[PDB]
Amino acid sequence: MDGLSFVDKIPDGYKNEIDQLVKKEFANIKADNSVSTLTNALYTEYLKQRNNKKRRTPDFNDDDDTLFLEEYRRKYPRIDTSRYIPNESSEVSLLGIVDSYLKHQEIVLDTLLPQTVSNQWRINNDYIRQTCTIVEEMNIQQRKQINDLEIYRKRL
Amino acid sequence: MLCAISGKVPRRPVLSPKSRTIFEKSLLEQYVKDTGNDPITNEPLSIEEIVESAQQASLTESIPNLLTSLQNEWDAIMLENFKLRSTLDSLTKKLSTVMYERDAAKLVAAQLLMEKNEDSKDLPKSSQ
Amino acid sequence: MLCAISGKVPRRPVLSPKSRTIFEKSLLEQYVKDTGNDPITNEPLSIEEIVEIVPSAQQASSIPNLLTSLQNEWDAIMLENFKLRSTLDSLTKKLSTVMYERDAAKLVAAQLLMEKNEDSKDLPKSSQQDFVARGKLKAPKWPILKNLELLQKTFPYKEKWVCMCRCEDGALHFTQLKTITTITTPNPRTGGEHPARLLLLYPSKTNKVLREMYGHNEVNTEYFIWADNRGTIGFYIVHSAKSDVEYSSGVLHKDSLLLALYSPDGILDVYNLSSPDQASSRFPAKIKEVKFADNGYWMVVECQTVVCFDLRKDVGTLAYPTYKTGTVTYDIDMIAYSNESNSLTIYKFDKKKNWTKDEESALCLQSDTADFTDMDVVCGDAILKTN
Amino acid sequence: MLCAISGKVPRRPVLSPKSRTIFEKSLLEQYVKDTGNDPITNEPLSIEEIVESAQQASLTESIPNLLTSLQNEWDAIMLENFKLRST
Repeated sequence: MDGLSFVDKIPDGYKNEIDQLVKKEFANIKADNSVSTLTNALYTEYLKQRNNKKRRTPDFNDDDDTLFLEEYRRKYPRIDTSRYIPNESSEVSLLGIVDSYLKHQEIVLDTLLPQTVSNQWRINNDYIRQTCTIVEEMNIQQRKQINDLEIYRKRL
Repeated sequence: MLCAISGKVPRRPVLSPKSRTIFEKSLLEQYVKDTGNDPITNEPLSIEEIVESAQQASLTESIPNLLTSLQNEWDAIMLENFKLRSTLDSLTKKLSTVMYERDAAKLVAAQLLMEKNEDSKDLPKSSQ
Repeated sequence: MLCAISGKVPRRPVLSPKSRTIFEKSLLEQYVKDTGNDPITNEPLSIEEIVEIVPSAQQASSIPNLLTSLQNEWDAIMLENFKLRSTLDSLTKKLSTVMYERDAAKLVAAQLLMEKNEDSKDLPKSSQQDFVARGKLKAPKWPILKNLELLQKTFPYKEKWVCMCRCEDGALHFTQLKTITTITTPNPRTGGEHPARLLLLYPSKTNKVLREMYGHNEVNTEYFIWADNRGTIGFYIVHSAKSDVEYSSGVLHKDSLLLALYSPDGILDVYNLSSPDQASSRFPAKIKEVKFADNGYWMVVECQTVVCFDLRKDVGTLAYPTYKTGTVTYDIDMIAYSNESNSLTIYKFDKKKNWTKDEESALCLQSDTADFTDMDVVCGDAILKTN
Repeated sequence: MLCAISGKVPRRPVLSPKSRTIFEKSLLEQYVKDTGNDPITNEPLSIEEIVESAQQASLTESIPNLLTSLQNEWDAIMLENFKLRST
């Protein structure tokens, strides 16, 4: 488990080396209704279902069919012209009121970006001290190790 | 400011008293009837336990609401969840490659733990 | 569609304008005449307070529910997207924690390897300072393959006939016409053979099936694994695109889930039968023979060395190197391992040679253990010998 | 966007779980320390009761907002019919 990240100042060759040894040990081991059916089929096939491309074109001196199609264009154009009246009445006040809401929504996210930033650096900060604590202790151990190694020889 | 189920910006937000989290009324009311518990914390919660303005500027070119806008909404719902199902499938596959490579490393360490200390032991014995 | 006094279907639904609850005109009127009150809330109410009769006027008796239906289906869409995302991010936590911990655990090895290495040079620099010939034809001489019936009976393949012979009576029970591999079924009445491109299944002294380098009976007794120079194994029929070469031998592991196939390019390929996948390859000339031990964790392979594999570690723990020597056949009894080819040798598996026979003239093509190792059998390029 | 007690733009909004209303933490905290209550409804509330996941949202713009739009369309057109039924 133990591998000191901050203390071990470990080349790319060692990653490539260790990857090969890990690789060799891997060589050894080796709820909705009908809605979901049509939605998954639409996405898989990459084709959206065609809508009513009729109101836009039409034609004068048609028949009973275009008499309907004509009368459709009138009522929707009157609804359109009424739908543009209540927008222009308020105008830009309704738009800029929503623009202000979006600024309150945005700043909230970036506050959380900082809260995460601080606690993430704070955890790493605690790790750092641990790394330097033990890395010294390991240094102490190795020095003592080398002392015996030659001490035992010089006695013999 | 958002709902904690769909990812909406709620029109009638309602907060639960067991876990302080704001949901849109329709979506929290649906969960309680499906299974009577809080979706996030899995704690007992009922419809009576719940405790209850946003402006969108309708575009200048607002026919399109029936044809173009509604079409795009069910395209965007369709191709996202399909792509999201694709993302979930790969995470489980990439999970299996993670755990296998992990256990492969465990065996290396276990194999090397026997190797190293016995090599060190042999140096201690050599002196004699 | 119900009154809130009797519980009947109201034919004249009147309502009180103090507590919203639709009653029937008869019952509410009888309650008001009894005592001037609303029956549900006990508030003040009179007869004139009640709104009687149906309401349809300037209204006319679709569309609105279609939008309601559109909402109801969306309500599911949101609920589904939530549970799909939870599992998405919750799995990403496992992915992230693993990948981090993997490369963390990877650095353990890099450190460990260099210290292990240091221990080597340090210490190194310091330490420095019966014989039956009539089973098959005399004019086309040679027995090329051998098996013993697991439940009791000898099976040989000849330089084109398959023969079943009884050691006790010294009689040939059957000469089967229709051979470099043979397998004896435990049922005693079924025998299998293969040759330079069929597998044949025999009873009746007859061939009952012709199925179109190695042949092995599955643990169930119901299926045969085969290998071929055509690069495929068969049970289904599969090859390795990547390896793409002749398979030289084939054997099931005793539990019947995995098997091994030797290759002309010196690999021992391990396969998962269920998944039909190549799960491991043991490297280290053409493979000539492989044998799984009944202990379930040893595999012996040959190509002039016999290599021993521990399947729990996937490591080569021992190699017996012979000199010119051809190892053609390997088999465990799991106490003993026999080899045959240039000659016959038997090793004790515990300490790795206990028997050595050189009676055959020319190549030995098969070796086998009688039950409890009470005898050994071998066949040669005409004799079948018992020891 | 506003704090209901002061009327300012709250720089640390915390929503209560008894009278649902967005209060400024520093303001509401003092209200609770005065007496354990919610300022609007005068129901009991403590500091732990006051509260400041993985699905990503996008801003409320012109599917659900589109469906509530079509209600406005039809509900207005239904009144248009009354003007001609009554006349």
